[PDB]
Amino acid sequence: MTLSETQVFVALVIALVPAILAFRLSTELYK
Amino acid sequence: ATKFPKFSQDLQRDPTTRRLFYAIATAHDFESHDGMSEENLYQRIFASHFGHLAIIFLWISGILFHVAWQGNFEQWIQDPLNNSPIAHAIWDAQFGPPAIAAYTQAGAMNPVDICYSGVYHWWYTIGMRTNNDLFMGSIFLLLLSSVMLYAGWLHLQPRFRPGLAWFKNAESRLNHHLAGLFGVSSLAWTGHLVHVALPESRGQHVGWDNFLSIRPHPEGLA
Amino acid sequence: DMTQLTGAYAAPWLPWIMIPLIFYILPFPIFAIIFLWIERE
Amino acid sequence: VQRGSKVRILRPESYWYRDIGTVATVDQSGIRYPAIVRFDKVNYYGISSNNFALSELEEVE
Amino acid sequence: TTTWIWDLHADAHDFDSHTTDLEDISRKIFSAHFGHLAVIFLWLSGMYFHGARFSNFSSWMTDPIHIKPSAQVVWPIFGQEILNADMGDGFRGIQITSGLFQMWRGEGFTHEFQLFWTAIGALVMAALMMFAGWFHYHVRAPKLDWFRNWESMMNHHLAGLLGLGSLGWAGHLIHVALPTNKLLDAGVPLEDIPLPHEFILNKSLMVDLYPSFAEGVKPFFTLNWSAYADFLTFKGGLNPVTGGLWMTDIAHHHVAIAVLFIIAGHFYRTNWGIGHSFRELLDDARTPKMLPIFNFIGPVGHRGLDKIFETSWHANLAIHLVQFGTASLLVAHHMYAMPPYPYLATDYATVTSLFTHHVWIAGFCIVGGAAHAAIFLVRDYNPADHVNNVLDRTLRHRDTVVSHLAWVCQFLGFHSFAMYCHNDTMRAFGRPQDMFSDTGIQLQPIFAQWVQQIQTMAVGGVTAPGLGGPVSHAFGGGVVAIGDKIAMMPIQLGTADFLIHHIHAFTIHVTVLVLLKGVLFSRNSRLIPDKGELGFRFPCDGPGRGGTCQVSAWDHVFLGLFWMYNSLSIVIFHFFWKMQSDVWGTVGADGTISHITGGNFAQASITNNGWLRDFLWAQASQVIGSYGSALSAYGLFFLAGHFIFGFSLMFLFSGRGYWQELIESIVWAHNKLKITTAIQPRALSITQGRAVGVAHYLLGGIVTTWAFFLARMAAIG
Amino acid sequence: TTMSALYTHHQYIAGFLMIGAFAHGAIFLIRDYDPEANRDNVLARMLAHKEAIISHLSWVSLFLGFHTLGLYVHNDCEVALGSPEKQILIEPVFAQWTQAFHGKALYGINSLLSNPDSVASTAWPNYGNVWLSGWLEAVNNGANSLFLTIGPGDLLVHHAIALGLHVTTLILVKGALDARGSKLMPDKKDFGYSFPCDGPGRGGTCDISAWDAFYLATFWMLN
Amino acid sequence: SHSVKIYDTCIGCTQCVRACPLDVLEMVPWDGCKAGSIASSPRTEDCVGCKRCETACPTDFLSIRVYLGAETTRSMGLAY
Ligand code: CLA
Ligand code: CLA
Ligand code: CLA
Ligand SMILES: CCCCCCCCCCCCO[C@@H]1O[C@H](CO)[C@@H](O[C@H]2O[C@H](CO)[C@@H](O)[C@H](O)[C@H]2O)[C@H](O)[C@H]1O
Ligand code: SF4
Ligand code: SF4
Repeated sequence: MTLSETQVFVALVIALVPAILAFRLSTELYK
Repeated sequence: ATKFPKFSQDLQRDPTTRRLFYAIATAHDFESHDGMSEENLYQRIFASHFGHLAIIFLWISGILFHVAWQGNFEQWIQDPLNNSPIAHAIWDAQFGPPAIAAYTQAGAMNPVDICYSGVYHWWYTIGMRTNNDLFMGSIFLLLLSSVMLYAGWLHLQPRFRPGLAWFKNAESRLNHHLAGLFGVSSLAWTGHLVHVALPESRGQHVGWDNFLSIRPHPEGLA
Repeated sequence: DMTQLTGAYAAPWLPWIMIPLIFYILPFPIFAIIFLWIERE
Repeated sequence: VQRGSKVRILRPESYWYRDIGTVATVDQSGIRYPAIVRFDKVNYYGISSNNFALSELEEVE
Repeated sequence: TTTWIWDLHADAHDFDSHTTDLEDISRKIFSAHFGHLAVIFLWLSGMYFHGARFSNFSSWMTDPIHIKPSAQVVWPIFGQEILNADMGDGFRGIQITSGLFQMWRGEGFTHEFQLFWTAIGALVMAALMMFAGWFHYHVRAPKLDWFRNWESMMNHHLAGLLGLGSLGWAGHLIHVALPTNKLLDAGVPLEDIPLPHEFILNKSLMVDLYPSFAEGVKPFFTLNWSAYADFLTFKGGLNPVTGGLWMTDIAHHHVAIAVLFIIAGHFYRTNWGIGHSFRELLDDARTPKMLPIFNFIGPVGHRGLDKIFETSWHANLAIHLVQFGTASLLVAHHMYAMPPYPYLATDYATVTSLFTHHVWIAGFCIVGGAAHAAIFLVRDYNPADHVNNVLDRTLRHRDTVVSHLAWVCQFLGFHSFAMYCHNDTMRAFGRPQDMFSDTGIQLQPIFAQWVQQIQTMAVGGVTAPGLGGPVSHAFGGGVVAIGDKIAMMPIQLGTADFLIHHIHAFTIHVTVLVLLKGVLFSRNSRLIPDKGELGFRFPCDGPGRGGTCQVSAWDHVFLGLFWMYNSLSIVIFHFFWKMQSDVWGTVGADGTISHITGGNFAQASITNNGWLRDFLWAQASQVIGSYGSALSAYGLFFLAGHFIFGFSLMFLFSGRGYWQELIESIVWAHNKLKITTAIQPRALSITQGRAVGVAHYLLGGIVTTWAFFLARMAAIG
Repeated sequence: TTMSALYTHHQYIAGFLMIGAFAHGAIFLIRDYDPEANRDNVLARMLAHKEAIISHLSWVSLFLGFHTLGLYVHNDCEVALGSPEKQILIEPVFAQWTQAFHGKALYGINSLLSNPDSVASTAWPNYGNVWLSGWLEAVNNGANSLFLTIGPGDLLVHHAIALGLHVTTLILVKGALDARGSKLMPDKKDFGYSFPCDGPGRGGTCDISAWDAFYLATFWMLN
Repeated sequence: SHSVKIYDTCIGCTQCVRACPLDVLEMVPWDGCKAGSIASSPRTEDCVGCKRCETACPTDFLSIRVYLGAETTRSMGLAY
């Protein structure tokens, strides 16, 4: 079978970590 | 003048709509930027290369996630010649009922796209069998890309910014990329092929829970 | 199944909200934020 | 270098680089490009004669 | 250099580019016009000679329903004799689509010696034209006050050229063409047709066809004109034997316009006090003499405009090329819907080719009218003559004219073409009820449907009681069938016709926008304040001011040629699909009409996909499946037109700075083998590369449509 | 559909990386190239040889284009005029023998790995070419897609491909070697990689920069 | 603004000054050629970049060179 609803929500919560780390890389690269 | 773009003072004083278009097309030409020292050029390229690496890992992590969530990978590996790979689902609220019926294809119960990239045939050969295999592969690349975003931010910090002589070391890079990037990665890929991809091709499930028990060979390593 | 958009996958309400959010709810705030960034003096 | 000498241009920016030209006049006043050399092939904008310095010329006859 | 070779052929026929004396310019113009008349008479001599010697015209005149017209035979070299197709009647040749045979039958031609003596008369009159051009230039050339006599020129060309030309043709219709076509439509074979002088010598032979000829010319002088009402008739409709117009309506047409033109040729005052003068008509059109709705044109009005016509030949060429476009557009629209020649309307290859040719002739003439309007403003226009008149005031609100035109072009492009993109998207979604269609959201062209209902109610006979039948069967009435083939039937207008007509209004308004902005900004603009000092034709004024490429009035004619091509391609595509879908076809033995493409214009022409699939992909199967048959020259010309289109984009997309630096390396290799030439190899100029690119683009696209139109219609038409 | 999509994907990617190699090799010659640090070495040779490299690329471009299009239009006029056996059908004998030297016995020429007792087949000092007995079923089967059968229609398109490779190289090499200057514009290196023109003077200088040779070669790369 | 450079190959023919529609160029005394004068570009902030001066220069190669620089309202030629 395919993914469960708890598996999709885990991937959405984990993906906030490269969302934050791409924000701090973008603001460090410059304005 | 305007603040945008911060890298070109002559584009800041441009009073026309040419300022916005030329700021795009010169944004990644770092040498023509205002006050770009030649050592600061290499450090921003190095951190931009970590940003491009993380985009690549996020891209393949999304391909694995959308097949595991909305594809038919476990149904396709039963008979790959009579089945059709599903790329992802369709959500377009302007669809009419004949378009919904036309794209409800390949044995799916919702509108889907047929995958034509061949990633089903690639994951099947290297040993992926379940949607749980594709999910933890998608989570691992979701964290591997965040490591690449960390290393780009880290190697811009003042203690970890590499000097110019480190960037010009064309012997330490050509040795490490031949033996480590090209050699050790091709060695570790053989280690995946003989420990994982060859037993899953022969019906034996090898995962992270049982790979320390099952040998790749009956005459194991002797 | 054949008359409207459904989803036989986990959390089928997610494309019900994400495609409105990504494509026609959030872009005009993002275009306005980017517009204020490139016009500020 | 004087009038009646067919010279050969050494100027890389010129149209007649490595080409033969006929000296029309050579000034004696002290200006920076005295050698007036007339040419056979015209350039890209209708000019067949241009001033050169004596150090950018080599003689043929 | 090699630029001198191209510049000499471009500096050939513009005469004020030399020393500008108007009397000597007017003499070279007057004698060159005799030379162009000799070219037309030489070309007319060829069509009558190939019609007399290399045709199946005598065989076609026996039965014009089942015989295809041919007037070009091909020699048997290189295997090219495959193009000699069976026309019927055992004749092998190329099916002509000019419609010369239908023109010659309606004029009264019956044999191949009458076409021969017409070819000799055109060969004689071509030699008379190239003597009058020699005599009126090299011997006895007129002077400038003879050229400036507008009132004598207008009187002699209305009454003398057009009035006596159509009265003289009404003499040929009445005494030759009316009896010859009356006997042919009543089924009399061509041995028994009298030669056309026997309708004059044997006056009694025309009495039994028209009994009013026994009473002679006497009712004309006594104004008992209703005696003649059997060979000059106000009938309307089509002849049910031929499908052409009634020949007695054609004779009374060329009689009534003859009286109207000879009356028109007494309007102007020449030598006798009576008449209007051109200056008094132009000096009075101003405030406060105009209507109060036209108070905006101001107190000078048209007062300074007669000095334009005294001095500028380019400004008169601008008006006359526009009106030849107006005339040729009328020839296109009126000859399909009121077909004037016998057995023309059911020859579908000829009706296609005649509409398409005269549309294209008109579109080039309109661009030339705007081109020589810009040449007048750059070269011939003097601003001292035009202070606060209608020419000066137009140049003083050119920003309001161009920006209002630019808005209505954007309105017409959204509310015509983007509705097709709406329709493409709605059909792909499976929402046909959301389309702009006759079965979805209807856009009925109710004003054109109202005119069609008026044009039918007028004949009965609410407003024109004198007709029996309709003016055209395209407006209304019934189906005219010749040989179980549709000649003309009512053309229904729906949502597909509303949309394509607003496409035409869009593509014309943009073509006006390119050409009018080129004329109105030809002397100066806010970008280039001295643009008129740089000339009519120049590439740019450098990369500065952001870049000033294509600011000249010549380069707007260059851009206007593409937009004229885009406009007229959709016009002839609208014609070709709608006639095959809703007009042309076959009346079956049941009584039902089966059209060529089966009525698919209403549902398929409303999307871009339907134009791609049902028009372009489906109907091009004749031109691509023609290899190894007699239509194979169309298949070769189809791919040849595709080649020149792609070849033109090398000149349009690139610039000469690349090609000049490419040439120096080939000049280097030619110099190392000691084979240099004196004339120095240059790339084409910036204007030459634009002129070559637009000429090959238009040649490539038109030849492709010509091969596609003529291969399909020679197979199934 | 996947095999068609994957081939077209990676070939169009490869064509884009090829024209960017010449584009960034031309930016190098404008910005980073030092004529004194590279005196009389190989980079100094081609900049002095540049009228010979471009003229030799132009002859191969004109020879291939005249004769491939000439053969195609000749075969077009023969098939259209009802004589399809009058076509000029040159057999691709060089790549058919190259297919025989890889293991195809389909042409029957039986020599050197189309041969059973060849020294390249038996590997006489070794007899250890274990690949071969599995390899020859990949070549001599008709359902796979390695070493397909080629005919005269395959020769004409390989020469059209060679025409497209040589012209796209000719635009990019001439754009790189004339990037520092030509006789039309000798000081082009002080104007940069990308600029519009040098104005309508000197005959006209539209599309003269090295960037505009990238722009022209992108049409030829896609074609 | 643009950059207008005059090089020492100038023969002082005053043709670039006559060709300039923006009055960027003027002649100053030089004693470096036979005519005793050389072109100068004092009002280069008014230069639009039309390169009419380079079209008028008879020296091979040109003694006057225009380098298109930062775009201002004057150099873009905008009346609005
Ligand atoms: C052994 C140690 C080691 C390793 C593993 C690496 C690895 C890397 N370094 Mg290097 N580096 C090293 C030591 C090392 N470095 C040292 C000691 C120095 C100082 C001298 C440097 C200085 C340095 C600089 C300045 C930069 C790098 C960069 C990189 C990255 C190259 C970009 C890339 O992702 O291509 C990965 C390439 C491969 C995996 C091999 C590809 C081979 C071909 C093209 C394909 C063959 C594979 C196969 C056929 C395809 C199958 C795949 C398909 C089935 C999906 C890569 C991660 C660049 C970077 O991006 O930084 C973030 C960069 O700018 N390094
Ligand atoms: C009633 C007398 C008369 C007639 C029939 C014409 C006819 C013509 N003139 Mg006009 N002209 C006239 C009086 C006349 N003119 C007078 C009084 C003046 C001085 C004010 C001019 C000043 C003038 C100028 C400056 C020009 C003309 C031109 C023309 C031609 C128009 C362009 C064209 O190609 O037409 C279309 C052609 C036809 C419709 C075919 C019929 C024309 C035939 C072949 C002409 C020869 C036959 C014969 C002379 C006419 C019949 C008379 C005969 C029965 C006695 C046409 C031939 C132009 C031209 O082309 O010159 C060569 C031109 O530039 N005319
Ligand atoms: C009665 C009609 C008429 C007359 C008398 C003129 C007369 C003139 N025109 Mg005008 N013009 C016309 C119609 C006319 N034109 C039309 C219909 C257009 C729209 C296309 C124009 C657009 C136009 C422009 C843009 C210009 C002129 C110019 C001129 C002047 C010089 C012409 C010249 O030297 O070219 C000599 C003739 C040629 C060089 C022949 C080339 C024509 C094409 C490219 C070739 C023919 C293609 C062929 C049909 C396809 C077959 C291909 C096959 C053989 C392979 C001359 C006063 C020029 C001028 O100097 O004004 C100040 C100018 O720049 N005309
Ligand atoms: C340059 C020209 C400008 C063109 C402007 C076009 C703008 C959009 C046009 C729509 C306006 C007229 O559209 C008009 O709407 C009504 C109401 O839906 C349609 O009505 C039709 O379809 C709807 C479908 O639900 C039914 O309710 C109705 O029974 C039926 O008659 C008409 O077919 C249409 O003629
Ligand atoms: S690109 Fe060509 S046409 Fe445009 S300004 Fe430069 S030289 Fe003139
Ligand atoms: S570029 Fe134009 S404005 Fe500037 S100096 Fe030259 S001619 Fe004058």
